[PDB]
This record gives sequence, C-alpha cells and structure tokens, in this order.
Amino acid sequence: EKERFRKAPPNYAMKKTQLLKEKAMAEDLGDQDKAKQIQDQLNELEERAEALDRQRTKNISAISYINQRNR
Amino acid sequence: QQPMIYICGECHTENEIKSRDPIRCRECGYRIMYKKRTKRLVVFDAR
Amino acid sequence: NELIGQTVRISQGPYKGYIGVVKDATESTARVELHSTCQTISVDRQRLTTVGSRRPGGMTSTYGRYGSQTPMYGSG
Amino acid sequence: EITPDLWQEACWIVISSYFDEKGLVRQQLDSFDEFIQMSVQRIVEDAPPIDLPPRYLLKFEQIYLSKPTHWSPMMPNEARLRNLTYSAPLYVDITKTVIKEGEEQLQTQHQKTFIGKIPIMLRSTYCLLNGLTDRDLCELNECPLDPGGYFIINGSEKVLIAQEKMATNTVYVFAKKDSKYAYTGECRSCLENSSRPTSTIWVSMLARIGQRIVATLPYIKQEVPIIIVFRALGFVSDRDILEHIIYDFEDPEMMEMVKPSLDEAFVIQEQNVALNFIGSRGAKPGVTKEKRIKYAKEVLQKEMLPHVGVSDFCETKKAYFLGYMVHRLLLAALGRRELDDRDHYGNKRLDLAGPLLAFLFRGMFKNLLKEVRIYAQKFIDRGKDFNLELAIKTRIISDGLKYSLATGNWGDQKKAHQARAGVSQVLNRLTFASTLSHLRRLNSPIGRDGKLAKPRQLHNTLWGMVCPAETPEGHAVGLVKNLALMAYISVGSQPSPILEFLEEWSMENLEEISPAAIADATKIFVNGCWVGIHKDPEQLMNTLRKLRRQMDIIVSEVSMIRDIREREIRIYTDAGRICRPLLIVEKQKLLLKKRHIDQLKEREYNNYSWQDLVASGVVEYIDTLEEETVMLAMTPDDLQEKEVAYCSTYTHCEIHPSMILGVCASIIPFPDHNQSPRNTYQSAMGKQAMGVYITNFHVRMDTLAHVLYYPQKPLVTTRSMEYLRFRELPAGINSIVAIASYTGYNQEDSVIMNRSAVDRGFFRSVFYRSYKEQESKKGFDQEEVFEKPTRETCQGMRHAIYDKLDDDGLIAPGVRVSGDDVIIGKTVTLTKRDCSTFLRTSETGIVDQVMVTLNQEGYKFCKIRVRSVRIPQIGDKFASRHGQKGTCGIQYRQEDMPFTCEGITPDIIINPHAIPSRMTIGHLIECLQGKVSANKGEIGDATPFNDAVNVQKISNLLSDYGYHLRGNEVLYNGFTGRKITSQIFIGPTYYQRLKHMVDDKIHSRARGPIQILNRQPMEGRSRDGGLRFGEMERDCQIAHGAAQFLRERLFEASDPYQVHVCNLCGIMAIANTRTHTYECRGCRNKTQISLVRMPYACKLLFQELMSMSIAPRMMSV
Amino acid sequence: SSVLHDEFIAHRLGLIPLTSDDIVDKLQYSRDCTCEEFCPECSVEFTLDVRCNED
Amino acid sequence: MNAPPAFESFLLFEGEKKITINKDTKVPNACLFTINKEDHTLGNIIKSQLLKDPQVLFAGYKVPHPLEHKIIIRVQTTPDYSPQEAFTNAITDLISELSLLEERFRVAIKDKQEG
Amino acid sequence: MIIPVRCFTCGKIVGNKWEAYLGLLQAEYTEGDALDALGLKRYCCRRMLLAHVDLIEKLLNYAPLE
RNA sequence: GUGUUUUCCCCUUGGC
Ligand SMILES: [Zn+2]
Ligand SMILES: [Zn+2]
Ligand SMILES: [Zn+2]
Repeated sequence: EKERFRKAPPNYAMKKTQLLKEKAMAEDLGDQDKAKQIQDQLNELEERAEALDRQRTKNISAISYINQRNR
Repeated sequence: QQPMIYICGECHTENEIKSRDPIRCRECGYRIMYKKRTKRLVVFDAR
Repeated sequence: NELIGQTVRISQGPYKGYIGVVKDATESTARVELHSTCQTISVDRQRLTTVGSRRPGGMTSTYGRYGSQTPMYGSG
Repeated sequence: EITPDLWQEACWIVISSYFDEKGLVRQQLDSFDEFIQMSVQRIVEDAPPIDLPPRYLLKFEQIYLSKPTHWSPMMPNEARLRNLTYSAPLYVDITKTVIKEGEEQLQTQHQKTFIGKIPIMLRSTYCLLNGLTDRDLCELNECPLDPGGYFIINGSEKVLIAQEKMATNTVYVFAKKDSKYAYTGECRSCLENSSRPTSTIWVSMLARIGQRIVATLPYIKQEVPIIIVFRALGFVSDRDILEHIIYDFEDPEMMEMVKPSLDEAFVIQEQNVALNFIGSRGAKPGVTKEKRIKYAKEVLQKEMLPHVGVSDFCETKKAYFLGYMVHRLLLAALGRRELDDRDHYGNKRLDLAGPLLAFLFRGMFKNLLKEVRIYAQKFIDRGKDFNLELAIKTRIISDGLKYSLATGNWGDQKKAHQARAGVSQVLNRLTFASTLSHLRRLNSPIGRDGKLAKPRQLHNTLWGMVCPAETPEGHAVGLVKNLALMAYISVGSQPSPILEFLEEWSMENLEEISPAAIADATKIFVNGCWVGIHKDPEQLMNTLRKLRRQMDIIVSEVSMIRDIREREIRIYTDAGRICRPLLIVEKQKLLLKKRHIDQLKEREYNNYSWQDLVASGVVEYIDTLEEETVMLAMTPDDLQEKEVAYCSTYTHCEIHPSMILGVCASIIPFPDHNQSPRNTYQSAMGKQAMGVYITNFHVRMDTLAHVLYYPQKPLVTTRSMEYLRFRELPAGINSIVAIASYTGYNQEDSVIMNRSAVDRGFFRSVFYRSYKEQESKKGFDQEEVFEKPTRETCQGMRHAIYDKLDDDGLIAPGVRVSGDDVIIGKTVTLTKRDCSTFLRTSETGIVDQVMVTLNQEGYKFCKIRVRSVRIPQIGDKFASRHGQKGTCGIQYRQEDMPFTCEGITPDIIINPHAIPSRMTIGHLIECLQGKVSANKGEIGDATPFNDAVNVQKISNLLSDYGYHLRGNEVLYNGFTGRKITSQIFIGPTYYQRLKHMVDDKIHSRARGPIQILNRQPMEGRSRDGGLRFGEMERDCQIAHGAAQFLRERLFEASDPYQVHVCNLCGIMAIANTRTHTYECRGCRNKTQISLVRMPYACKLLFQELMSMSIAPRMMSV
Repeated sequence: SSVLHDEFIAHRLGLIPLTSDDIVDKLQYSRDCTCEEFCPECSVEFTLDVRCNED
Repeated sequence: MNAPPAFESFLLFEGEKKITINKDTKVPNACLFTINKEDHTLGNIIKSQLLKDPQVLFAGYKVPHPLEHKIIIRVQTTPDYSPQEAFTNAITDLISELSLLEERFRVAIKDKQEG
Repeated sequence: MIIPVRCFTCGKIVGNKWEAYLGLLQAEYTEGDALDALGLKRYCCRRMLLAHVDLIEKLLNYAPLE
C-alpha cells in the first residue's frame, strides 16, 4: 500500500531500479513492454544523472575539471 | 516507552523494530538496517 | 557498589573534564574507563561527579505541542 | 614515422592503454567468464545420456544461467553483509525419453530445470556489477576501484589462487637419480575437459645386455616392455615398429640402442598374445583370457595417450605418438637432446578460477547424474514412473561449490584430506596492494617441508611472467609467486580452427604419411597432439604469425614454437599458459611507430585501444615456451641502434623492462638500487602497510581493518604504480626522515619518531574489529535470543556490566567499550543461560556501527564493528619501501628532535647502521629525489631502469634549491642547540605503518585459564595463555644448572599437582583426603600410602600408560 | 554522520589554531581552575552545528 | 594503552618535590640537585650559567632516562663557596639575563615599527 | 583522506590551502608555483599538499540518504 | 553476599 502512492526509483538505489527495468525488458518478448521499459529506463537514467551532477555540481565539478586539465 | 529505532540500510528511513519482529524496512522491505547512534555522553579530548 | 556502571566526569586534578564510565569503585577510588583514550585510570572518587544519560517525556505518541495549522474543509 | 627515441612517453602510452583494456585482475575475470560461457555447458553437454524391465534415456541440453538472485537480485554488498553466497541459479533443458514394451516412448522435455546455484565471481560477465558505471557502483555501496575477481561465500571474499601444474599433453624426459631408470619419458594426458582426470604415462629406460625400454601404462601394475605395447597396437613387424621410433634407419646408433628392447619382446609377434600379456598385467585381471584382452584393449583405446584420440585413432595416430615418446627418450639417452627442466615455466600451466571450477563441476556434476540415475532406477525400474524434478538433488552442485570455495578443500567433503588444500583463501583486504596482489597470486603445489631448493629458486624463465621480488620469505619462499604486471594467463581456445587451417597449406596428415617422410620433415604438435608433418616450416611460421598479427584464424593467445634444431613445430592453444605482450621487431625497426602512439594518445576520444595495437600486428603475446625462440631487445634505442652489432636479429622488444615486477614490487622506487632481498622484504611488508584499503570501507564489516587517517601519495613513484592505482588508495606518509644516530634509541633497526608530528596525526590510524553473532533454534527447550540478561532470571551471567547495551541486546554505536565488556547480549533458555559475546580482552575501542539483519536461516543476525584509534607508539613497526623496517624506539617532541637552519625537524630518524650492511641505496636515492620533488613541487620519477634519472642529475637539481647536493644538512642538536659536527642526511621518504602494532602483541599471564585435559596454561594471547617454556629453554636451563628454576618452570608454575601412591606397588592409590582415609585396591592397604608432588601432565601420562596396560609403578624405594 | 569518525573530527578540531593573542595570559589552566565544569575563566566554549541540506 | 598521559612531563605528583639537594660524598663541596618534571630546557641553561661562575669547579646536567621527567645537576665549587649558592646565583643572574632580554626585545619591537 | 590540518613536520596550517591549491592548479599554475603562491616554503609543508590524496571526495560519493 | 569463567580440530595467512 505504501509503494502504491509513493514512487521508488528516485531513491538512492537508482542503479537497482535500472537493473530491475533491464530485467523486466529482457524478460518480455513483447515489443510494447520492451519499449515502455526502454522509455522508463532512459527517463530514470536522465533523472539520476541530473541528480548525480547536481550533487557533483559544486566542488566535485571543480576537482573533475582540475584532474582533466591536469592530465 | 522506547521502541528501538533502526535505520533502513537502503532507504535510510527510521524503523521501529520491537522484539519478536522480522527485520524489514516498512518502506522498502529491505532486510539490512543499522542501529542509530547512542544517546549517552560522547566526549573526546581532541588529543 | 552504588556508583559502578555510571557515566562520570572527572571534575578535579589532571583529568579535569574527561568523561568515562566507572568500571569499578572502592570507597576510596573508582576505576574510570576513559571515553577518549584507550585506557582505564584509577581516580580518587571525590574527583568524580555523576552526569547520567536519560531522556524526559517518555510519551512519543501525541506530543502535538495548536498543532501544525489544521486546514479547513470550506477553505478550499 | 619511427619513434626517434623520445620513446619513454610512447612506451607509457602503451602499457597505459594495456591497463585501460585489461585491468590488473583480467586473468581471473576471463578465466571465470570462459568457464561459465563454455566449460560449464561443455561439461553438461558432454556428460552422456543416462539410461537403464524397460529403460529410459535421459539427456541434458542448452544449460542456462540467470543473474544472481537471492531466491530478486542480490547485490554483492548485500551478500557480503548478510553472509550470503553470491551466486546465480543454473538451469538446464532436460529431455526425458522413457521407452518400453509396445514401442511407446514419450520424449517430454522438462524445460529449464533448476540444477543449482553456481557462485559468481565479482565483476565478471555475469556479475551484476559488469560494465556498471562508477556512479552506480557507488550507489551499490561498491568501490569502483575494487578489482573483482573474488567470490563471496557466506559473506567471505574468497579468491581462487592459481595453481601451478605440469603441462598436460606434453612429453617430458627426466633423469630420476636413485632409481633403476636412466631416463623417463613422462607424459600427462587429457583430451578435453574430461571428467576422467589426467592420465600419466612413462616410457623409462632401465639403467642397469643392457638398455631395455619399458612403459608404465596406467592401470598396469607391472611394466610391459614397449615393443609389446606396439604389437598390442597391431604392428607385427619390427619394421612397422621402429618406423614409429627411428624415423631414419640410416642412424645406426638409435638402431643398435633400441635392439635390446626388441630382444625383450621377440617372443611375442601377434597382437593377441600381446594383449594377453598386457591383460595379465592388469590391476584387475580377468580370469578368462578374453576378458583380459578386453580389459587391455580398453586401456589402450581409452586410457593410454587419450589426448591423441580414442577408438579408431588408437591403432595409428597414438601409435605414432608413443613412437615419438620413445624417439625423444632415445634422443635423451644418446644425449642428442637435453633433458627437460621440470621447473621451466613453459613446461607449466596455471589452473585459474576456470579449470579450478570446471574440475569441481565435473565432480559435482556426474554426481548429480548418479543421483538421478539411482532415483529413476528405484522408481522406474519398479514400473514407477519417476519425476526427474524430484530426482535432481540440487544440493549436490550448490553445496559442493559453496563448500569447496569456502574451505578450499578441492574435492568432496567425504575425502577432503585427500584433496588439495588452501586453493581458496580469504581475500586480503588489509591494504589495496595486498588485495591486488592476492588476486594475482600463483602457487606451486610442490610440498613445503619439501627440502628441494630448485622449485623455490627464481628460474630464468619467470622473466616478465612472475615478479622476481614478491615471494613470502617464510616456508613458502619461492613456492607462492606473483604475476608480473603485464603477465596474462591464456584462457584457452579451440584448436579445431587451427587444425582446419593446417589442413590447408600442404600440410600432410599423420595417418596419410609414408613414414620415410618423417625423417626430413618438421613434426607439428597442436596442443601436444602430433597431428602431421610439413615439408616447409619457414612458410608455416610466417603464416601462423601473420594470422596472429591479424587476429583472424589464430587468436592472440595461441603460441607457435618453432624448434629449429629438432624439426618440431608445437602449437599450444590450451588454457593456463602464462604469456606477456612484446613489441614486435621487424628488420630492426619496431612496428610500433608514431602513428600508433598518436592514435593511442587520443584514445577514448577516437576509441582506439590496446586491442588495436594487437590487431595491427604491432604487439604480440609471447609465452614462456615461445620466449625460448624470440630474440628480445630490451629497448629500441639501446639494443637496435647501430652499435657494433650484438645480434641485429631481434624479433621482439621489451615494452618496458619494469614490467617484470609485480604489484607490490613495482611500488618500490629505484628497486634496481637495492639489494634484492630488501626488495623482497618490501614486497612482503607492502602487503601490511596500513592505508585506505578500499573506499567503501565504511560499509565493510571486515573482521580486521586498519585505515590510515592521512595516507599520502608518494613523493617519488614508479610509473607502474599509476596502474596499481596507488595514488588513489595510498598506504603511507612521506615523512621528513633523517638518517642519524642521534640518541641511540633508533639503533638496531629502530626509528625515532617525532612525538609532535604524531600529535598532529602522523601515521595515526584506526582499527576496526567486527563481531558477528546470530540466532538459532538450538532445540525444543533451547533457544537463543538477543536480550539484556538480568541477575533475577539469567542464571549464568558474567561479572560484566550488562547495562552498557540497550534492551535490544545490542550495544549502540558511539558507546565506549573495553575488554570483557558485553557487546551482544544473548541468552539461551535452559532459566536462561548467558551466552553473550564480549569485546576481546584489552581491546578498548568505540562501537562504530551496528547492523542487524536476517541470515539464510531467517534468524536475526547482527554484526558490530568497534573502532580503535591507534596513535603511533614505541614498538609500532614502521617500514619503508626499501625493506628497512623497525619499531619506534622512542618519540621526541619537536623541541627535542634535531633541526635544520629552518625549524624542519625530522619526523623519523633511522640509524645509519641500517644502510651499510643492507645497501638499500634505493632508500637514499628516494630520500634525495623526494627532497628534490618537494622543492621542485612535483612528484619525482623512480621507475627503476630509467637512465634519464641518476643520482648526479638529482644532486644537480637539489643544489639549485639551495640545499647540499647530496641531501646532507647541518642539523642542530635539539637538546643543546649546538650544531652537530656531522651534517645529517635528511629528506622526505615514503614510510609505511605496518599492521604489527605492539598493543596487539603485548601479553602477560599470572595464573589465568587452564587447559581441561592437561591442567597447563591455555595457549595464546587471545586465550590469555602462558608462554611455552619449550624444550630448548629446558636445555638452556640445564646448561645454566638452574635446577630450581627448571623445576619451577616445568612444574610449580605450570601444572602443580599431587598424587597418592601405594608403597607396595606404584599404581596411584585412592585417597579420600576429605576424610583422611586412603587405600590401594589390589593390595588392600591403607597405611602404605604416600603423597607425591607430581606434574599433572605426568599423572595424565601415567594414566595414559595404564590405559595401554603399562604399570609405571612409581616407588619411593 | 560525516564520513569521518568522531575521533577524527575531534582531532581536526584540536589542530585548529585560535586567536588567543591576549586571553591565554588571562585564563587558568583548567587543571588549576576551581570549578566543577568548564567556565569562561578557564575555557572558551565552541559550538559547531552544520547540516548539509543541499546537493 | 599503557601510555603515560602527556601531563606527566611537567605536572608534579602529590608528594613529588621539585628540587632535592643531595650532598655528594666523593669530593668536597659537591651536590646533586635533582629537579623533577624538568628537561634540557631548564637544565641546560642552568648548566651553562654555572660554567660562567669562576668559583664553580664542575657543573653539568643529565637526564637519566628520556622516558622519565627528571634531571640531575651536579655542581662542585671551591671550598669558600657552597654549590647551593652557586645554583642560586646561577638562577638569579639567569633570570636577570632573560628579564633584560625581554625588556630589550619589547623595546626593539616598537622600535622596528617606524624604525 | 582529508587534508591534514597542520603540516606534520613543522606545524603550519595547511588545512585551509587544499581548495586554494586546487583552484590555483585550475588557473594552470605549475604545481610548484601553486605552492610558492600559497606560501609554503619548507619542503615539509610542500609535501603536505603535493602528497595529499583527497579521498574524502570519493567517500562522499556513497549515499547515507539521497 | 549472588559472581569468574569458556569449545575443539583442521586449514590458511602472517611475525622474528
Ligand atoms: Zn598397592
Ligand atoms: Zn573554570
Ligand atoms: Zn611544514
């Protein structure tokens, strides 16, 4: 009942949600479920990468730029 | 009246786990959870 | 003995302000397990003062402390 | 264009691209991936259909494997924390066809029947972590730097150590002195992944008419003479024989040498009496002659030389192969060919996690087939149609692998003591260089306590394969070994494409040969099967090489060896051949030209890769047996330039010579400036240096972990420790070392540390100890539960303070705990006995985190880990990268340490006497270049063989910063401020802090716990034991004549005890001292009793004698 | 709940220098001050209260 | 774990004396001053100030064990001069030295400013 | 792990220079000119910043919550 | 006023 009205994939374990979506896509021989899974997975990937950069947004960005320019 | 609060390993949600109870997060159902820090006096010297 | 197993602060002498738990105590000296160092000192029991670690209230269910702005039905 | 020197940059753009393509544990991952992708299916595929009153046929197909799942996908960190086995279910398609009377068969296919869980190696092609990004791995609480390559068994990281062995299918001629045999042509044979183990053959020659050649066929007790064996293969004539053994009769010498073996056999001509001969030597000889023939016929068909073939191949192809075994024996006897060295690494193979597991799966499978066979028998044969889905005892695979990967007993639990041991060791998480080196570790099965030096010696053939420096200095010295950085263990590939290709190119197949052709013709040996001969081996070698350089028909791992002197081309494709890449040399130019370097510099941006260097015929995997035949330059600018030529015929060039070093040895700077045992000692201690061992250490509940507060990147590094990822997970601190005698507390291999530096956090570390305890239904009335004991009800209850832990029965994070404090309160009902767990005696730390969960049984399970900040103290063992090691001998505050003109006091003062006997001049050069690096403001290079670096060049740089060019400085005595008359060598050197802290070692006893059997002190610190006053101490006190102190040590301070003995006999009497009444039963005397002060172990010995019916009658007379 | 354990935090706080250019000559050593806890005549109290409620 | 607490280098224990003169017997007019909870900081300046005294035949200081916080200062003077007063004057004048140095430093500070 | 607060050898506060160090490197100061510009003269202070590996940035990749 | 207890074998690793 709790998971009914409360979404999970935005949880910190987004990698696990992506693994579950990949498993659901692979388990299905129907192209409609595969395309819905692909869309959901791409959306969750974009959301998680955005959040990762946002937390990476400051100081993490700075040390990434320094390592990449240093090499 | 202390219900023994635990912290879900995945959700980081607090969970009340009294005796004779299965360990599951009531949010995720995840089976690993960690005790919260003590309430006693933690004092260090900074030595 | 009456002051064994309690969290105590050393209030006097060189260890002033160290916090530890009395692992043992005679009438003359406690042994205090120091919180910071990996060491148990023997300390003259008059140097110690009990701090304790407790929580008041004990009633988690309905301490509403009024409330959190109850929304009306005819306001929407 | 060619690389015009300036080649160091290019040389490390290669290598860098290699370690991009093939991270350090590739040899584990590939082995496992190949096992799961081929070998597992191969084993189930090649197991025969099972059949039996009607009889079914039962057959298996298309084995399937899912992702690892808990029943939902288990993450490896979950399996680690919950003590699960990280594993995936293995499913197979089973077709059952029962057929019976009336011709009524139903082939009902049981799809995807669950055979069992197979444990998955982490970061494999079948781990959940495969190809998974660093973001996701961190989200999984995994470490993106963690290599993988280990299993999780019940929560323990278990590595499969690669086990060295003699190469199969390859003939070897040895002389075994102290035997009747002058020479012995051994062979160890396997056709392919057989459930039958390797079958070993010997064709020995008796040394003593003299010179008789025997054969030690398997399953034969005696030793049939070889000519009987060839006649058993059906060759009547003495010229059809010998045509297999002497390829030109024009040699009189082998002819007249083999003659006396024919004179041993000329009584036998027909094949049938030959088989009667062999059958009569069978280990289970049949009564009737015909059964003896059939037994011997099978042995030759199936047990001798199986790799060459079975059934139809028996009477020719492996007659030729046995002929070759004899021929090479004769060569070894004439001395025309040297004996094979058993320790030449081309003669060895390494059983990685693939073959190691394939062996078990052939052992646990087939067992399952036996199980389903017995089941369907019991049922079907009673006309009871079985279900196979109940027949499949999935426990057989799942627990067989789980067990063997846990214990490491590589065999059935029924027979583990007969098996190999320690094949599967708990991954060394102590420090990242230890994890990386444990994963790259090889192990000779040769017996330790085997006194032989030759298997422990560093053989010439380990060059570039195995670290010359990283070996345990203990009893395993030279037996346990380590892969070199670029060493790759070949995973194995099918020879069939190569055999099809060799059927082209005018090759002549062995069964179509006219044997006269063999005389002047090179013999071809695919995986040690002799498969044909060729008239022109200068074309084959160039074509097979070209094809390797084109990656098409022959995969890179294949090694073609051309023995010139003996006309033999041997091609190996099988698995376990250690190899390493080499730059190819052609004419005298390298093929690696500026094009490749430029393309590879922009790699990822152009998605070029090392695989393009391989697939451009630019670099080549050479393996130790092909390394026999390369001519190997060591750098281009050194060795191929037009000096007065050394050879000018180099085929290959070393990529960089430091790649002979392994993981822990290639963290040594300037190892070419150290005495070699000291590089070995560093390779040892480098596996103990505290660091950060993995970045997810906050999630690990490892039993022991040491984490350094402020681990630093070395101020001087090898380039190799880039790829070791040492600058990300470093283990040590660059400290301003001074090599001065100073106050003498650093004298014999000791160091003076700066107390004020320690106060600032110098080498301060934290020690995490994790205690794990779970629940259980012990019985009907007995049950454990996490609960604060209370003196009211809990009957058993220690003297401890149980109130430190809260009513959950679990100590909470952040609570100070000391030895014999209660950590997990636990009661077991009888009312309740106390069964709790206490912090190890004198541990004294803080609870770091407490986790609670359910184990496989679904019982509450908790792991508590307690941290312990370890401020360096006197007796803590420090070491440096150069095998200098020493306990902190004293700590002087900054005011007391000597100081330069500026107030730079050393951090560590080490005694000069550490250096001159040990010649760790790499240590001095590290200190000098570290002082340059710290002033220059960038990290010096200490890659060993880099002639761009030398001491004079460093001194020149150091003099530019206003320091003495040799690193010496005027120091001032901290106590008096006077200048020290000798200027002191002082500078930054990378020190390590080792796990050997003194508080983990200090131990004392004064009447502690006692053993139950012999009432002597328990053994060991953890037990609060007493030190052993051993034999040698007994001798040392006899020499002292210290009989009173010998009596006290060996009695009054160990097992003081008393017996009453009868005066008339010397059997111990019965003595109710409680009523002061005494008797000896057997004499019925009550006055004739005397007390004897008597060591308890002596009393116990005499009672162990009486229980053998020996009366040690002790007499006072 | 930082990634550093408490002794590490405490240690780092120890090493932070404080501008005691004058007050050090006023304050007693705590070992010598006659009061049961810390007091402003033998100590300076510090508070740190930080939570990372942002990305 | 069986570590001395760091205050043991300078805090006297209850009953420890700071300084404890002991007449030496081997030669006339020689004493051994045993300072507790002192080190080369206080012992070396006293030693070197005693060597400026012409009436001091011998002066030296040792730290018997660095793990122990105790120095011994042995002073021998001429028979017209007890080492008690040698040690006293070696401290009186050394205090006069440090106090003069302090005053001269304090003035030199405010004289570097605008000078 | 994190930058040491004080240079172990001498005592100079280096715990307020790491982010400055990296920012100067991002201005593409050469690696010793960053140290010369922060004010680290003694090689004992310079090896605090040169040698420091800032692992806390990796430890912060792991989530407690969110 | 009630108070010191309490496992083993086997393997592996490591220390001088
Ligand atoms: Zn008797
Ligand atoms: Zn006060
Ligand atoms: Zn410094």
